[PDB]
Amino acid sequence: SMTSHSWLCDGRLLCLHDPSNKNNWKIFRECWKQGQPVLVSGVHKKLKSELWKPEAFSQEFGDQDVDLVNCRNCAIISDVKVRDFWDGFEIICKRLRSEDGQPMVLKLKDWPPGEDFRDMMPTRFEDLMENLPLPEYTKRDGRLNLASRLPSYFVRPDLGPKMYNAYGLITAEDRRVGTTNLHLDVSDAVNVMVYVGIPIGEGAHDEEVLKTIDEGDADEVTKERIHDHKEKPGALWHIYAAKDAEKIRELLRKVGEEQGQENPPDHDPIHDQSWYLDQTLRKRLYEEYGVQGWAIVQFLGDAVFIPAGAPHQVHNLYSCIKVAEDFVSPEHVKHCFRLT
Ligand SMILES: [Cl-]
Ligand SMILES: [Cl-]
Ligand SMILES: [Cl-]
Ligand SMILES: [Cl-]
Ligand SMILES: [Mn+2]
Repeated sequence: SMTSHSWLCDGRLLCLHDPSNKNNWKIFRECWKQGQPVLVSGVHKKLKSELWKPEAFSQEFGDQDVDLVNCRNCAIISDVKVRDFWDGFEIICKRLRSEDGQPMVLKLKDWPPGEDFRDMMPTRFEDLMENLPLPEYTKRDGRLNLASRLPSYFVRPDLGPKMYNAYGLITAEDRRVGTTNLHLDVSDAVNVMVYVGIPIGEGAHDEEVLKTIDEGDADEVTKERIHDHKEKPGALWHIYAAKDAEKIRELLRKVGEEQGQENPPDHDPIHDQSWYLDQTLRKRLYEEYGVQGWAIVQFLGDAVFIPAGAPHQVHNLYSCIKVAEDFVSPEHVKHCFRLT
């Protein structure tokens, strides 16, 4: 049966099933006020699928100059063509190689650059913005988005959306690496998975993905979306409540010291965006500091809602295209205020 919603993370995460249900706000706002993330499924069924393919981005924009990041060692690959990234998105035989002769796991940095998405891709802009869930919160002029209504005493988000494009992590060693390291944002955000590319050449890579989800602490209902419904999993997230951010900073200062980093007692390991919490570190956070988070698998067409102030990290299972929009809900406006 069609149903309005269900629960993940053993009841701790709301999952809305109909992205355009006009009554979603009633269920959403109860969870959102408590500082929780929310998942909305099915957004891919609302979009023009031909606008979100890697081959179309390579054909239309392939001659632009860009920088990449090597996800395994954070090395910057400077001033290459964006087709050099797109043409290896799914075909492993076409990826840029490290010295060891292995194909690299790459992230496309700051593309489209700054606030230029709308100018560069006006048809993609319209398709996304007209189909975002919880539109009173998420549209630029929504009634419950305070972004355009606040004075300079508040940090306001840039004009969006922002595209996040990166290959999937592959090996057992890659299990400890982030696509996006642990960080927090002073605005709210909605992050939509618009394409998942499952490769070929080294295709048969299905089983290290299951051990990553299992060891990542994914709940039993989330494991059923793979095995029972054959949906395409894109990325494993860990999200922590904003109230737990200082306890996470205490753990990371202790670990940085144990690893011989030489840091002042007040430095901010979350703002530095230098850490990925692997299975060892997530268990230490729980046991030693009493902090529990949310382990979320984002499938094709899932929209993840990330509360302002909430520390979060992302680990791509397969090659992903994500598009995100920032907003300022009244529930979380305290996180962007510049005083006390
Ligand atoms: Cl809060
Ligand atoms: Cl476009
Ligand atoms: Cl709404
Ligand atoms: Cl990062
Ligand atoms: Mn973020």
